[PDB]
Amino acid sequence: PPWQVLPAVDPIADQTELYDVVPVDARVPYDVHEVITRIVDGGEFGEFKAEYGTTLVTGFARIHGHPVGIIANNGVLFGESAVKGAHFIELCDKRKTPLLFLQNISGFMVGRDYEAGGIAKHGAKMVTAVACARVPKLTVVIGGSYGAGNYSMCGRAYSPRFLWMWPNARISVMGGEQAASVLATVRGEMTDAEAEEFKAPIREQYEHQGNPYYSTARLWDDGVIDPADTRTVVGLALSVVGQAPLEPVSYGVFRM
Amino acid sequence: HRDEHLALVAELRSKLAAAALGGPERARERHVGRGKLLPRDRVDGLLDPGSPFLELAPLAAGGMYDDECPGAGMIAGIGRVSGRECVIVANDATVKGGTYYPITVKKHLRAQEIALQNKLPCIYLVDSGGAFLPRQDEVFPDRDHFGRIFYNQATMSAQGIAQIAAVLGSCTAGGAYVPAMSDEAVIVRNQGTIFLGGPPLVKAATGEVVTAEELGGGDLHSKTSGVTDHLAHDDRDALRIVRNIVATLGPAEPPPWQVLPAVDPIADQTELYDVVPVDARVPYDVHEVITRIVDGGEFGEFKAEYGTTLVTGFARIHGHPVGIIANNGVLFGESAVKGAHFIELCDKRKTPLLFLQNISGFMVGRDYEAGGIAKHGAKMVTAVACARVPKLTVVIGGSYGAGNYSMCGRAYSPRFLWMWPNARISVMGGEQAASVLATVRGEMTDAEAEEFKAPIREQYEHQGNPYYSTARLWDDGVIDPADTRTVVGLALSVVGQAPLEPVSYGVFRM
Amino acid sequence: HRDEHLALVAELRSKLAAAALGGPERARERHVGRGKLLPRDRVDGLLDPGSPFLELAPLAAGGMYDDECPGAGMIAGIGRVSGRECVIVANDATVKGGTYYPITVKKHLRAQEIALQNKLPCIYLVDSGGAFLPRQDEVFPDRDHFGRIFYNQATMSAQGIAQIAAVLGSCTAGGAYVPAMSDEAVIVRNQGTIFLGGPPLVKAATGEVVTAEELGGGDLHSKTSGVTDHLAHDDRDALRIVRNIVATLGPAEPPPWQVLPAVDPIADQTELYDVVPVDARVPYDVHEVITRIVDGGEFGEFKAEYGTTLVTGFARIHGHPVGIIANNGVLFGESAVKGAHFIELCDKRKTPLLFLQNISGFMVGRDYEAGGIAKHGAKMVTAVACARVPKLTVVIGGSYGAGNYSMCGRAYSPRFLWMWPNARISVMGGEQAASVLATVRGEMTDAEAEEFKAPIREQYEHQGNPYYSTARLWDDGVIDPADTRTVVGLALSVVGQAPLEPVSYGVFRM
Amino acid sequence: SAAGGDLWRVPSGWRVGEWAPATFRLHAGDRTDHVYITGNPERASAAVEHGDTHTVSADFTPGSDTFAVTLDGLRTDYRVAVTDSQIWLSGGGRTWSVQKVREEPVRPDDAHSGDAELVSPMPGSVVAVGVPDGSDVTAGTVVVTVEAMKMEHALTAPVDGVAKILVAVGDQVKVGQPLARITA
Amino acid sequence: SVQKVREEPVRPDDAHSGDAELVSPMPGSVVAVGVPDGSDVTAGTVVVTVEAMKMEHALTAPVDGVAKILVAVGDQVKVGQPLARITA
Ligand SMILES: *C(=O)CCCC[C@@H]1SC[C@@H]2NC(=O)N[C@@H]21
Ligand SMILES: *C(=O)CCCC[C@@H]1SC[C@@H]2NC(=O)N[C@@H]21
Ligand SMILES: *C(=O)CCCC[C@@H]1SC[C@@H]2NC(=O)N[C@@H]21
Repeated sequence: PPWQVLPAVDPIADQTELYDVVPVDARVPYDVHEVITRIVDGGEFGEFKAEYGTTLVTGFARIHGHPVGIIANNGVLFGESAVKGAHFIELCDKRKTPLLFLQNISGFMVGRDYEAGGIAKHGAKMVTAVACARVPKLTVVIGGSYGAGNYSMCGRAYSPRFLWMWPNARISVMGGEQAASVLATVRGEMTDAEAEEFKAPIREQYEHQGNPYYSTARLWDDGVIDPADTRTVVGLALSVVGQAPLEPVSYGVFRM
Repeated sequence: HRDEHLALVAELRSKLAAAALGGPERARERHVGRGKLLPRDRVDGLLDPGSPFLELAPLAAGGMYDDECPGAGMIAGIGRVSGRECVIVANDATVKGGTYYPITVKKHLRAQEIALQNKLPCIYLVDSGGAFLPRQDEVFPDRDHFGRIFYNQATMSAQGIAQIAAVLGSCTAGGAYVPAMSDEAVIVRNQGTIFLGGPPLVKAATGEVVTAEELGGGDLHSKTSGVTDHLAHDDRDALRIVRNIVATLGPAEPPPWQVLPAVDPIADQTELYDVVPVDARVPYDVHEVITRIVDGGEFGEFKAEYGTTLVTGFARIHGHPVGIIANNGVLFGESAVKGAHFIELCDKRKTPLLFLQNISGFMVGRDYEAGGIAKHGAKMVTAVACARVPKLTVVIGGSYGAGNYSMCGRAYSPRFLWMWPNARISVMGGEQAASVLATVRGEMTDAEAEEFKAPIREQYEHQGNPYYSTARLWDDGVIDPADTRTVVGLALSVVGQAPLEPVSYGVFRM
Repeated sequence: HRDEHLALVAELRSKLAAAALGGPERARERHVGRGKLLPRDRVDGLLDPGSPFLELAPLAAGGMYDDECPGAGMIAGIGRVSGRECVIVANDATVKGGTYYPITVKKHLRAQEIALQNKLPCIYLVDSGGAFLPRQDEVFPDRDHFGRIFYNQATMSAQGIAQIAAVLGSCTAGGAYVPAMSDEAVIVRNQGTIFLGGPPLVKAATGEVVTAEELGGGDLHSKTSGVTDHLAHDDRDALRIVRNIVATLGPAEPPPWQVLPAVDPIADQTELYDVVPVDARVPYDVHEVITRIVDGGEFGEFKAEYGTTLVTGFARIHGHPVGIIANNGVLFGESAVKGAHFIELCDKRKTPLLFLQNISGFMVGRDYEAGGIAKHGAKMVTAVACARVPKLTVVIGGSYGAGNYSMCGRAYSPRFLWMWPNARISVMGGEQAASVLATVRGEMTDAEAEEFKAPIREQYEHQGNPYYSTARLWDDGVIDPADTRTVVGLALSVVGQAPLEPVSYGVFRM
Repeated sequence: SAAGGDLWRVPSGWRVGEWAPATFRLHAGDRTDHVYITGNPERASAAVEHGDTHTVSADFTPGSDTFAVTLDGLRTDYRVAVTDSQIWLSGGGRTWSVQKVREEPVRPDDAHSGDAELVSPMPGSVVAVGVPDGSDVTAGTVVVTVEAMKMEHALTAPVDGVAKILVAVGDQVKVGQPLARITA
Repeated sequence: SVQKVREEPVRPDDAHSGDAELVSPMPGSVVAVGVPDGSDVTAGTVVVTVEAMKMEHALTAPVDGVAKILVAVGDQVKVGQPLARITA
């Protein structure tokens, strides 16, 4: 490997505790630190910018002795979260540390003050960092994976060295409830019994196409995995991806 | 504003004329009476007919050493010799016998730094009486003291940057390594002398009496020791031989960027006297400068509506492409982000950068620090420090504090930096210093306030003055504003002669 | 000679103990009373348990600034943090509030130069009140003034040499780029404050009153601006976080050369006090030094019978291979030819070079200049300047004139240079200067000659003293002679961490 | 011994000036104190905080179950065992354990370290308040629920303390808006 | 006990192997002679002192033998000039 591998240290928890802390319903918020501290060696996690951009969690850990920079969604992406992610990816790139992306992303924060703040420019900086990073990237979709959030978190188009889904995950250009609400908003006023009849086909479409088995059937991912196997799968993959040499660091123009 | 600029340029040209004479007239008379060329005639006689000559720091050591060391006793600059731009360093033997003062060392090292960075052949016209012993601790032993001259000769020679010496007079102690470290060395018969220990030392150590011709004359070195490679009959024969040596070096590399035919500017360059206030407290639009110095007035501004206190855009000067970065007010966070992005564009397009400094500093206050203005400034500083393209800097106004760093001041190694005569450079402006210190001292009567502020203003005016700057080689010269376009045009042809490194940045603090 | 060395080392250790305390006791009391670690306890608390610490220039600015600035207000050096050697630079907030004097800048830049040349991570413990305004023209704007610190941070970051900051107190003006230019910055909650313009400037410019905690406190930067990456509860928590950051950098590169098991020297190193005269006028055989510092006393001398005033040969120190070059008298042409050949061998064998300087200069006289001693010297200087292996220099005696250049003085960038307490450094020896100037003034009575010579001797003794040298960073420290083996042993492990360039020489004047 | 003579790994505390004592903060029984050791295992000095200065010699063998200390000239041979965190020693007719412990922080906490603030993670509206204003609650207690983007962000008291509620059901709230303070 | 010993040299050293010639390290002048000519000497005995470059080079005999002195106080000497010879 181009990085240093240490002796692996057991995690502090039985990995089926992941069944307790992650809601199957993507509408229920939870703290993704509950996942991270369970999958990493010894529970040790050095968080970077812990107080800033707190809807994105970024930090250094080891998994089976391999160093990882974990990048995990913890809410909606803000501009602060995207500049945090880009800075952290630059650190991992120079330190030769492979990146682990834990996706549960609905998208970016919407509204006039966020577009005026240049949230698209900050997202573009994170997408540039992800696309140009020379270290290996691994992606686990642990929840939702929607729209430009997919692109900002190293979805399949960014050539993560592997990508896997948990069986609760969903993947589509929008969430089903977002698509149903936006189309009902374009329909305008209608009776609730008429609104539900309008929304049901949209929900059905996005549930059918977004389902993990629909994804894996088409090789959009390398497999649905049991959540409790995540630590093993990443550990196995970390031994694989160290076997290629690194290219030099090189980025496209960051839209400052 | 014209008359104030005219008065400043008249003062500049008077100082340049006084320094160009070198030593006292009796010293010039003794120099010519021994049948030598004057050091400036040696330089002019080396150049191709009518060549321009971009003199490095002609007013070095001005106001230092009781003004007894005009030009720091050295003539240095870039001229065309046998069809190539060469760095010429000539000891002015009329100034204190060519003694190296601390600034003479600094100027010699700066000339070698220009030669290394631009891959220019070095020609050393050696005629020096050695170190200024009362200040030998400033001439010797540190990293940037006299021994570094020879380290530079060696490492440039390792890169194939030709090192050529002509020994036109005395060459003693460590100075004997200037010819001996050269790839090819000329010595003038019956006045050039080289020795590691001269007659006074030979007498003090051994009691033997020798002349400087018996000990290490040109015949001895060219026939017997082999320390020298050509024996010249006189100074003009030495310069002829040096021209023949340079004719063997082959051509310079072509620029890494595309050069188009030069298009004339749309204005007489003395119009710059009309548009730039001498008083740095008076706002003006820096576009009035840019559109006058660029070819055809064509200037493609980047992010014109954003971060409007920094002006950034593409132009040509004498057909060379330039990315101009110019201050137009206080720096905001938006301005530094704009500058960093523009520098990334120039780096990828291989376009050299021109910085026009007139910077008071960054915007101050709680909402700006909360907005992370320091982080955006640091992104601009990272881009400036890491940029692989050549950088040129002209200080057209103020250059204060951290704004100096964001705008590629001397610490960032621009290939050249020049001052206009109205410029000022200090850790802060004099009025800012006086205001902040008065605010710390607290409430005082206006007649007491002026008495407190006057020494501070005097300090920052004395140290910030561009002649104080240039005397210490903080810049490569004070230039007439109307010459700016020519100075940059000459330099753009020089800086294209080095190949580019690959693009590489430090971590941007996003 | 033992008693004279013991007296000199007692003086050294007294000076080191006095400088190690930092500022006045009332300043230390006010520092600790605010719940801070003292700057030296910050450094010691950063290191791995019991780590050595190779302090850079502990007596910097000694005898300067009325001795108001002990250690130049900075602690700098190499220590082991999380299993790596790191350069630590810590502002001594007890010395004038950590104000940067001109030597403080020079020491900071030297620490960064060491980190760049040896690929060592940089840790900056930041707590500084800014520039010393009365000498701001020596702190700002030149190439090696304060703005160069950030140029060093950026370009080292481009090379992947980690730049880590912990903001433990004030951090103002351009100093705000020390955190903001670092790859990863820690700030202590309710202590660290970062701003490009502080409360006095905010008040003078806008009339707003702010505290340094509202303007740029640790909460603001860690939660809102993002200028900082970690929020620490106190100094110990900050040092813990820095250790965790360094633990992510991975290992150092293995040496280019083979390291064997270290073998003890055959002597107690205080035996060096017996064999080296303090009086440089007394000759001694430098083999008496070499065989005491090398592993097992094994020393394979190269050209032992030729050029015998220079000793050259292969040894090991702490298992590292080393090529020792040591003066043993006046340099002859044969000695410089021998040295150049030996350096070529070390370059091809990838063997570090150790220079033990005790050099008066070259041999003087007509037959030596006719023999080309200047070109043989130039060949040795070319080899020294162009050598690609690490060079270390210890000045164990005199270091005068061109002999300083042949023996890899400071101008040649040895990775480290240290002085013994008996050393002297000057453009010439004090007695040589007195003799040559007396010979030039001519015949004098013995009392008239002594009255003429006394001021010259006083000048060269005052300027050549090793504390005068170290106060100005001309060397990296005065060391106890008996520590020489350890210092070199520590440095040999540091300098192996950079990869070698290819072999490349300038033209040897053959 | 583990340093193997590698100068940078040997815990010598070497300095140009006065060497730094190798420093251990140790807890045993009811006593926590620093031990400062200078010298080398063959001949050292050790000083204890609130204690005396003693001559030390230490005879360590790699992988041995026995370790010998000559303390002020009294040689005692100890059975020793070590974990990640405790040193167990038996000798001289007694047996004990010692823990290596962290340094104390140089700055003690203000009582504000017992206090906390809850801030809205999203812009939205308060849909429930779970706790009466100014009441004692435990760190398990949901204090305020904000709805944003059809997600109920139920915010839990991070500490035991008196919870003061700053909002009413139906209030619109911004990102980072304080919704409650909880105090010791 | 058995010792592994280094191989014996293939030529025995000639009788001159114990002799030493003391040569001036510098050009200068003789300022003292430390032993009477033709005496026995013991190693570390100062035999001749040359002053050169305002330094005194006191040359010891490296070996015991008959020390023969080749110069007188006040003689100027070149580099490498034999000043004394010690015969085993
Ligand atoms: C309700 O059905 C609308 C949900 C979708 C809007 C929210 S806004 C913030 C997130 N970013 C995005 O694109 N969708 C999410
Ligand atoms: C009067 O001189 C008040 C000081 C004005 C200084 C201005 S404020 C904004 C810039 N930042 C700085 O340091 N100087 C400039
Ligand atoms: C008396 O001081 C004469 C000088 C003696 C010391 C010498 S001579 C030869 C060396 N070369 C030099 O320049 N100084 C040294």
